[PDB]
Amino acid sequence: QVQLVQSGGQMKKPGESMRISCRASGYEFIDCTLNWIRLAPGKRPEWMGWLKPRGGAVNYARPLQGRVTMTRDVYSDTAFLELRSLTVDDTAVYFCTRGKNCDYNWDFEHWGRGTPVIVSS
Amino acid sequence: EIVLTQSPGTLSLSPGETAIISCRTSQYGSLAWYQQRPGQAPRLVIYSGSTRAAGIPDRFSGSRWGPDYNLTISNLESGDFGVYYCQQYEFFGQGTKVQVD
Amino acid sequence: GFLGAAGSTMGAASMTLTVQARNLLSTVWGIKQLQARVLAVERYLRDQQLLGIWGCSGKLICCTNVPWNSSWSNRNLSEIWDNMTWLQWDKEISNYTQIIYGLLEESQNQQEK
Amino acid sequence: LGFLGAAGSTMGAASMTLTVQARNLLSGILTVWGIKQLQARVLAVERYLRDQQLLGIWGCSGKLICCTNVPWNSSWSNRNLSEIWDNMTWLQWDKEISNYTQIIYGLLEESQNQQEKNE
Amino acid sequence: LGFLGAAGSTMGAASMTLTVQARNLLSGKLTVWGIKQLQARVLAVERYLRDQQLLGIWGICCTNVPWNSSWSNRNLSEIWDNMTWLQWDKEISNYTQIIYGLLEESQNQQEKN
Amino acid sequence: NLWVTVYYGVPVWKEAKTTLFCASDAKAYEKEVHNVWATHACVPTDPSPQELVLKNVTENFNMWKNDMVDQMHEDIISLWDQSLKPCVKLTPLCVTLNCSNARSTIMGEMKNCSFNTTTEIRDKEKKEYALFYKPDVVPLNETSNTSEYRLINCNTSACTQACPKVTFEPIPIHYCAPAGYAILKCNNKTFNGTGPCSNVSTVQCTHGIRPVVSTQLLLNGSLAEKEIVIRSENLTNNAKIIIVHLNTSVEIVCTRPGNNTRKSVRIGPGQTFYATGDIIGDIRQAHCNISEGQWNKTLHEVSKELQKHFPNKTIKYERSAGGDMEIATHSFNCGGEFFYCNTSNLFNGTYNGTYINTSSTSYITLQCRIKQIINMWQGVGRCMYAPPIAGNITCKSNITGLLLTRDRPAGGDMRDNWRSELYKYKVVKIEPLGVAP
Amino acid sequence: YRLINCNTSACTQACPKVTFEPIPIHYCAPAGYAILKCNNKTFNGTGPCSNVS
Amino acid sequence: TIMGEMKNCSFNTTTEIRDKEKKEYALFYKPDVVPLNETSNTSE
Repeated sequence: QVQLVQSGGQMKKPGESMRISCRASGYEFIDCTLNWIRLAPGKRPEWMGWLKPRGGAVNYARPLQGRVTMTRDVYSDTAFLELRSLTVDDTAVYFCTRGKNCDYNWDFEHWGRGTPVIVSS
Repeated sequence: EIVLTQSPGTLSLSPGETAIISCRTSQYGSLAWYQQRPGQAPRLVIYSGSTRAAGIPDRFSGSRWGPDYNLTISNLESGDFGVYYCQQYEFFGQGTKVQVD
Repeated sequence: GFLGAAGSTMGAASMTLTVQARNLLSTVWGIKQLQARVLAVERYLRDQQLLGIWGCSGKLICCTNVPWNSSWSNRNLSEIWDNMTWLQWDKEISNYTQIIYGLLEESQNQQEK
Repeated sequence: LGFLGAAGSTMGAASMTLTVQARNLLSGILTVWGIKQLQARVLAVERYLRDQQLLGIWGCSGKLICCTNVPWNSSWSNRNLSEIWDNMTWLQWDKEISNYTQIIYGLLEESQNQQEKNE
Repeated sequence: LGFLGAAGSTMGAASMTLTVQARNLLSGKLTVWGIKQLQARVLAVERYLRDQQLLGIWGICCTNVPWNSSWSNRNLSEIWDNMTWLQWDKEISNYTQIIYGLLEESQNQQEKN
Repeated sequence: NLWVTVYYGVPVWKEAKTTLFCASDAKAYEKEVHNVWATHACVPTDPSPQELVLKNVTENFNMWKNDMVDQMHEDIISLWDQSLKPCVKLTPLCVTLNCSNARSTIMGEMKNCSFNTTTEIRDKEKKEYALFYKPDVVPLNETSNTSEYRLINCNTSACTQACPKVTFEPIPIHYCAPAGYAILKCNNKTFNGTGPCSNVSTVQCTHGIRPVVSTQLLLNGSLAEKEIVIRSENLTNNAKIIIVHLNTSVEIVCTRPGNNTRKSVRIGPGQTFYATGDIIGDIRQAHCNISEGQWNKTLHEVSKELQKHFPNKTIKYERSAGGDMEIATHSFNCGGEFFYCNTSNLFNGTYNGTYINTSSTSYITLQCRIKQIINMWQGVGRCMYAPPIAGNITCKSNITGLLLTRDRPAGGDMRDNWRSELYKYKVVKIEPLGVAP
Repeated sequence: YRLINCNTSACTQACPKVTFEPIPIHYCAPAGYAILKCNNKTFNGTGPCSNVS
Repeated sequence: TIMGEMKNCSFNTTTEIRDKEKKEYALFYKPDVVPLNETSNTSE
């Protein structure tokens, strides 16, 4: 069964490096494009990350230039999200996701366990 | 720039009612809808403006051609409470929630 | 040139049917030509076979003993003769397709009684 | 499969089911193991081509019946019309004439050439 | 092999035996070596199909193309009695594409009907 | 009341899909002299002269939904794989290497390596003295001293040598319809990627597209005949690829100095490795020359073309997004050896002073890098090795198209890069029977 | 000493059941082709032949 | 009764580096393995 498994969250100090890993369980990871989004209480949720894992194509949203990075390891079938210079506003649940079909690269089908990010201000 | 204004912000309805949520776009595209229960992963509900997604009953329906899209949820089951998000491929809005009256 | 007939109505095309039939006939990596050759030969053989089954081989057009019905088409002589480009008529009759297939077998057999 | 229905019947019933048998005879519906289908396709196509060719050599294509111009000998089968037409079933008659197979194969290339002395 | 006997004879005797040539013309794990028998059979079948196709497009056969004497002025008796097939075949072979063509038009003039 | 008939030879169409087969010229054993991509099995000679314009032929085209490009890609990858099938396997090389930098900006890039190897006698060992590029060697665990290295591949997969005579630049190869099929070519110059086409022509066989290989740019291609052309699935669907097809070419030349020399290295009975033996010259690393500020002019035209389709969001340009090295850098295989170049200088600058300005000053330079080991087709695990070539290697090419995303140069797909060429064409089959009054 | 081959190339063994003397093997024309045999015993390597079978 | 059927085996094996060696700790069923000549100790 296709499934997205998320690692544990992080409860670290602001102004720190933050890292998350998500594995596409039970699927050919190389072929389909994953994505990252944010969900928080009462927040206009936001699109974070792109990853076409075959060639490792990447692009970033407007607020995330430079700060946000991710990469992939095809052998591990795991996408590694990593944020630089953590801040209080980054507090949100993060989902590694997928679209209904691997034809268009958008995220409205699959969702992980929602590993949370908490900023110990 | 919110180019998807869900309205009304929230609805307080008893079980079995028919909930209606409007979403207004201004750019050509696909209006799908999300739903997540409190503390649970989201699920696709409506796709392509009117079509139900997989595993979604006939309770949910949608429309229309034009800039305004009207989600409808007949026979409100309490499990369908929680937040919703109007969405299409490159667009989703602020989100709206349904609760007990 | 037969594609030139595609870009014209029925009457002009009627004088150029033969050339289409003429052209219709003809590193393990390179072995894939055999499939194309076999399938083209099979399509041609299906054509000749089915021409046989109408009792209408040799002749390109044949007086074959089934009638027409207004349900399959009501549009008249003049429209189909002059104005009508081939693909549109082919699509219109293709709405029927299999029903406008069938019966000529027993008509071949009627003349074969 | 209806053409085999005539195999289970006498001559007259098979007289109309000739075409349905003819239709299906031509075609039907790491792993390099599967290309033997091409052998089968080639062999079936060759058998069909042999049939059409041989029909050509009688000068009797298009038709399934043709007024071929040769003697007949009772030595091959002396039995009367009614038995061979009414009571008979195809496999038995085919077996009976099969004894004379090459005794009922041969000439009619020359018969075609005979009426082709003026064609 | 009898048809080659007609090859060693003039037009008259060979006219009696053209059919035998047509009869013979059709047919007669680790070792993937021998697979090219298949494509050889395919090519032979394609040659036969080309023969039948050309026969079809023409509609022995009372056809209607004329014959300019420039291609050959030699009289009736020569190309019945004296003439061995290879010589006359070579003689007309000089005009090959000059004498390939209008049988399709001979079909077309009767396709006017 | 008018009664039934059968046409034969009806000129109509059905949008069928089938396996195309190509035609290509050939002159010798390796498809003209040497081969990678060509295949004489696709027969000579060019049957493209069969062409015809057709009246009133309105037909739809869709390059995004084209399928024969996929079959052609399958053909290329299968051919490339079976070409490398007989070549040597470099498994024995993966032994510990005691290494250092060069002997004496500069080719300190080179890592000198010495290692043990077996002779033709299976039980006898000898030392070696070899040179390798830095990115093609991984140091062992840093708990041990970093002087020890290994080949990158053997932690994951095997290796294979590239045969010497199997080396070839892309040939123009024509894709030809089989019997019963035909190729429809749209001729309207303003083709919008998909839709009806009115000046449609038909050919027995199509243009001789070259199987060119390059990342982030299209080079040695066929220019457009209108002005610079834009094609996209849907522009407002921002996160999808946009392709740009140039109407005028731009020249790029790539070189590395030095009379570099290779040496064969016997490794077991019946095969030899080709290590780089020495570098002889100033050997300033792999700089490439761009045709002066003609790029400065061309970006103006591209910006205007983009601005035509969209409201006034001011157009500008940016470095590669990042990701893997092959996506980070423009790549190509002109000299046999593979080249990679940081394309930051191409996309820097935003303002009209260098985007509505034109002049000819001096060739723009790109920092570049050389590599041997490569997973050829965009990371798929055909891990193979290319040998070095003698010195004074040089290349020349004409740039013809670009790849972009929407709201940066894109990475792209080589299948997509060829699909950018095959938009002209479409496949169809014949249906020769019908009826009338 | 050493084996001669390994300075130049590899080696292979001959399988035991793969052993065979020259068999008379015929060569047959495919359909549409024919084989022409000259019978003149004085054949001079090339030229016309009269008793062709 | 119990997995005395199973035999614990330890052995030398090569790493990805062709010349280096490491020991292992593996399990195999009895019928899938055979002891060497009994003149040597049967533990091998």
